Amino acid sequence: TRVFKKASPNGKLTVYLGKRDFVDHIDLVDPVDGVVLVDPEYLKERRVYVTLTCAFRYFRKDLFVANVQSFPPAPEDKKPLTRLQERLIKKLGEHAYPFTFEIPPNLPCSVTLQPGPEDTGKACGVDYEVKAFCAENLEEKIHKRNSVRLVIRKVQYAPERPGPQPTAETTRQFLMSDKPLHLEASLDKEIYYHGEPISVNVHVTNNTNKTVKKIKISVRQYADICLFNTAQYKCPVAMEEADDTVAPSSTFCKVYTLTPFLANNREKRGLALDGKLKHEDTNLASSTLLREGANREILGIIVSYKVKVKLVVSRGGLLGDLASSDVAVELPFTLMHPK
Amino acid sequence: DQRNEEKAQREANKKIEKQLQKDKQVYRATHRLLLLGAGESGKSTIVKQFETKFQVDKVNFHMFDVGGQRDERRKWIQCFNDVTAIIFVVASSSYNMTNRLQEALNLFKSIWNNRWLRTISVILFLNKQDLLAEKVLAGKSKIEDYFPEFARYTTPEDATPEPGEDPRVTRAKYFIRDEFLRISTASGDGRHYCYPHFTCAVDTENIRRVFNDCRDIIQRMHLRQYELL
Amino acid sequence: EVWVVGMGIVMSLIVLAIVFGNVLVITAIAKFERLQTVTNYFITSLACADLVMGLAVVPFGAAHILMKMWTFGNFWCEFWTSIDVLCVTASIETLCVIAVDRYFAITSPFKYQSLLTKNKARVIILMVWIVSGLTSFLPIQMHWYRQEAINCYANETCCDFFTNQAYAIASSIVSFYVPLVIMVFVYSRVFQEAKRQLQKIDKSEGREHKALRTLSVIMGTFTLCWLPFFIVNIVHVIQDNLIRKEVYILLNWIGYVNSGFNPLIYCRSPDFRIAFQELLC
Amino acid sequence: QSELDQLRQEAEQLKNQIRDARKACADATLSQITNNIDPVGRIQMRTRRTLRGHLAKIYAMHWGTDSRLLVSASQDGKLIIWDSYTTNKVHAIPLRSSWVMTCAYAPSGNYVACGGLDNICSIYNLKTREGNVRVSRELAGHTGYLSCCRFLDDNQIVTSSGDTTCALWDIETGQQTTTFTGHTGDVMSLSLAPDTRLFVSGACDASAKLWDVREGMCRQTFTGHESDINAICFFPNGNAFATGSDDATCRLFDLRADQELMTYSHDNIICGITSVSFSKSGRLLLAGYDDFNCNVWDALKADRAGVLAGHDNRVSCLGVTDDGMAVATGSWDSFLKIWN
Amino acid sequence: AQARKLVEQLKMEANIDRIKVSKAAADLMAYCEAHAKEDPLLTPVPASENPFR
Ligand SMILES: COC(=O)N[C@H](C(=O)N[C@@H](Cc1ccccc1)[C@@H](O)CN(Cc1ccc(-c2ccccn2)cc1)NC(=O)[C@@H](NC(=O)OC)C(C)(C)C)C(C)(C)C
Ligand SMILES: Cc1ccccc1CC(C)(C)NC[C@H](O)c1ccc(O)c2c1OCC(=O)N2
Repeated sequence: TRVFKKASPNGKLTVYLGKRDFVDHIDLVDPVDGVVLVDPEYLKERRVYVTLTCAFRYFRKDLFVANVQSFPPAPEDKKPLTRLQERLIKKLGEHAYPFTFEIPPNLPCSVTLQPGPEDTGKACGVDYEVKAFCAENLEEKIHKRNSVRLVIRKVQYAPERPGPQPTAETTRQFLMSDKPLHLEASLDKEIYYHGEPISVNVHVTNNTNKTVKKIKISVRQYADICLFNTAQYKCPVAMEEADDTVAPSSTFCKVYTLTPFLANNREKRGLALDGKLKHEDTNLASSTLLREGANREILGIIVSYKVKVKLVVSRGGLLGDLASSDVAVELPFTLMHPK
Repeated sequence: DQRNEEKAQREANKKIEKQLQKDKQVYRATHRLLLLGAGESGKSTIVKQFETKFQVDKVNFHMFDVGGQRDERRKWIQCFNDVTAIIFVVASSSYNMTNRLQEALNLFKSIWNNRWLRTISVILFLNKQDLLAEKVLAGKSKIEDYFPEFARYTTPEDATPEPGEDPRVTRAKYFIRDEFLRISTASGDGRHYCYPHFTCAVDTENIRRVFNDCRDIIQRMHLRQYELL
Repeated sequence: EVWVVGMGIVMSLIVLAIVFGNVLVITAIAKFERLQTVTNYFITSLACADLVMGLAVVPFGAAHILMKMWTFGNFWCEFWTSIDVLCVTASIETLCVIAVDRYFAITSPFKYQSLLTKNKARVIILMVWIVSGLTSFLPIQMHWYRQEAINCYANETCCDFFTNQAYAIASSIVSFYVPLVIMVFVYSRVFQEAKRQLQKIDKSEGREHKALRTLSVIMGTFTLCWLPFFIVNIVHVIQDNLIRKEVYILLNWIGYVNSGFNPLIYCRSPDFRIAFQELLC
Repeated sequence: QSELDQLRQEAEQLKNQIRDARKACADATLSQITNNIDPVGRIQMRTRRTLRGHLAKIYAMHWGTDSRLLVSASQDGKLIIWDSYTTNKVHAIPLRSSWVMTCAYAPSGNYVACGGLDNICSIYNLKTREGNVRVSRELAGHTGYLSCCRFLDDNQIVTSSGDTTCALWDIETGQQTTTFTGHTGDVMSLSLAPDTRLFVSGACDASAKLWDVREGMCRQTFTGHESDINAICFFPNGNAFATGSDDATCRLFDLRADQELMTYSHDNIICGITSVSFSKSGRLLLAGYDDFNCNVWDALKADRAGVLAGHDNRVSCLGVTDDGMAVATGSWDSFLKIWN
Repeated sequence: AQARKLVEQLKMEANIDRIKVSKAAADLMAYCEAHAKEDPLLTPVPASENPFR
């Protein structure tokens, strides 16, 4: 139960809503259902309209805004009284007039970019506001007192599909991969939960005619974020070193465990985070489902993850050594909360 | 008796094998083609100048118009991957309208990004260039504002010294071609490429152009196979 | 001393390497049906040519070097020399054939598929192999290749390659220099075509680099392996007292390594490599 | 808008009734009835015959009722009737249209049909007068490309199309006697029944629909998939059928219960399904895949009895002899593999 | 008018007399395991008389 009421100022126009964590599993989303309570003792505007906005920030380059008129019955729609609303009408009394926002797939998950120190006054990212107002006209400026917002979030959880085992292999490169020299790095699964370590196994052969130095396992965050046109970002999440022991004709088969955690990437600028209601200490950003794997078209924030395996050669002379002599592979994965 | 039956069956096997080796010999020398479009996009004179067998420079080609193209194009895409090219017609005078140019771009992206078509190179053909010139000469419609992406792609530095042109027309043509070029370079497979080309109602030259582009496709596939590229 | 034992291990390593590489590529070809291709026929012929030598030439030559007293006999000396010449000539000529096949696949793209079919490929391979046979086993086994060695050939211990000038020149130009010229022209043409294609790509979708890094492996490993040997042959045949037997043998052996390298040169493609990895277990 | 809203309300009510009927069959699942059955012996079928006679890729095939002669259609314009015993050819038929997506073998072994993008379901008369097999009576065709066609008998045939409508033909007159409409997207495949009186058809609408060939009433719609249904084959008892989907699922439905019995997956497979078939008892529910492999699923354990290999491309067809003696796999590599 | 045909289609399937899944599954499993001592796809090589090998 425990409906979340806001009690808009001047003692008027209280609004009630259910869960504030609306879920988008893969596609489709719970409608934003609830009841707004408006006492009809003034009727100065004779029109109360509640809106939902997907505004983007750091102002307010909005994404999708919808409006609902509710003081009149609005006979065009016949949305059934929800399971919460059936009792909410009885609880609130006579003046309980319902509202519902059925949102199609329009905007991505509410992911807030990490503010910088001395560079934070408000939230910066994607969020929903759900404003409510009582105005006779359509777009007059209400503000003042009888205007109420309620930050709600859309989040995605782990699907019931572990997925295949990510694999990759590189074989040759400039004046570095020459005699047989291949990497057979793989992964365990595709779905991981936050705070749980991820393990990677290596199968380098080093049949080459030149030695190779220590590897460097790292985790990348491919945060495809932009509003005006498009852009792309890539910032580190976690990394680990290794040992300088690989000799020619030696198949190293070490395994490494990396735990992506937020205790260290506190000062990283541009590191995406999960939705913050009010400047709270949240977790790392969860990877989103990229347009149900069928469209690959976006209009907001995309967060994706991929590990990297780098190998050093430590070239030793003038025989065409000083060039691009690094071999690397990338393995994607989806890091999500479970439910 | 049973040995006689087996001998007769073997003779039949040999006869069909020979009659099928002949078919293989004639089939390997013929390269398939996909003639595409967007309905009234302008695949009208190209299909004649749904089998369209024609041989140019002693090598035979045949394009297969899809027919109707109701919906769910990927249903019949799965068969047209043994072809060598996809002659995909584009309307280039439908900038104003629906936004048929935008729909053509979307369907081109769909054709490009199919997994079963992620090897087959598509050849473009921006038709109604004469109609495009007629539309842009008066410019009652905004040149490209209906496609508001035109805000910085003014001079791609690609010279177009063609006589009897107009600078606005050339800028619009460059934008329209780049509209598909961006989608082409978005996927760097390295096996399938793009061949944006200009056409007209009176072309009288694509019989050579499709041949040259098919030759380039074959050479590029062979070069990719041999690691020379 | 240590020189003999040091050579005894490296010769064994090189013979096992070449044999294993060639047999691995032959089994990779034989296993998967998808590995049967018109150019894969030439690759298989080259693998067989470079493989037969691995078991029937390299061990016997290593035995001769380790103990320079050919006890196998005066007839098996001749037979071993014959198969030596046959295997190396077949390897070089099959390199030339694969090169000219890749040249036809670029200069004549619309004609390649119906010009080089299975029957034509088999005829070409048989014709190359029979040419190699006609200059390796007819002369050596019928003694058209021959003063200082008159006593040696009569002496049933020494198997020293004393070829007369006529056979030396004929075998050199037949086996190496003519295929070298053909392959040079072929790869000049394909390099020009690759440059033109790169220029077209740069002109159209632009918003030496790659041809060199493959042309070098394909046209320079074979050169650095064989060309010094096949020029020292002319040097030691035209005028004596120029090169010595030991240096002659060293150049021969550094030429022997291309037949073990060439599975890696001509089979580092993902389509065959998938099958190769499938053979791991 | 009153009529549309009323129609939507009645549609919602009917959907509620349908889901109530489907969920009322909850006395068990196939997990209480999963025990007391011995796990199937590890099925590693070995390729007995490799039919290598085709030039282009292969789409469909159908074993004759004699369990000997199997037909196969290619995009090289060839429709070859093989002899599975002696791996030879019996008849190779040139096609008027190069592209074909279906073929069939008559129950009496007298006719063979085909069809593809040409909107034409050509019927061939094998028992000719004195010579090569002739095109008997090219059926008029629908408004969309034909996807699958199977024989009711020598005189009646039922065809599927991408025009969202399947139809039951009449070869004697060449004109449709009845047409089955009601789908949303393109119909991908159909499958007849042992009683040869009902047939279903899975379409792009991700909904397998049972059809009655008497008057054409879609008696029950067997929805439950998230991706388009690629192939369907009836259970040998004429009482169930498994539908493959692009979502890597092979859900089995029951006509009497009218809901899903299983969903087949392995949490590793990501490719979709291309073809489905059953053994004689239906215990070895077969399934091709887009990843060049075929997995043999038990009809009760949902755990694969074995995995197939060979074809280095999508295995676009799958069949089992009427006697169940062996299965045949075809793919896009122009090679037909017979798995005993 | 499409919904008018959809309601007619759903009406035909709205009068079904379906059976519970317990009886259906029991009948399916029992029947199709009873007539299962023929399948040579399972229980491979019934005898030397395997026609393909
Ligand atoms: C997949 O790699 C190979 O198969 N390459 C090996 C390889 O090239 N290994 C050596 C060089 C070599 C070549 C021929 C005989 C013996 C040794 C490499 O350790 C040195 N090489 C350095 C190198 C540079 C030039 C040359 C060269 C110069 C003149 C004529 C021929 N080759 C040879 C070796 N390194 C390179 O990284 C590049 N090699 C190369 O040829 O670079 C253009 C690659 C990569 C492009 C192959 C072998 C053919 C030998 C197996
Ligand atoms: C027997 C011995 C003694 C010392 C050192 C080496 C050897 C072994 C030999 C010389 C037989 N290898 C043959 C050599 O690979 C070779 C290859 C291709 C050719 O066309 C020729 C050729 O020999 C010269 C020639 O006239 N033509």
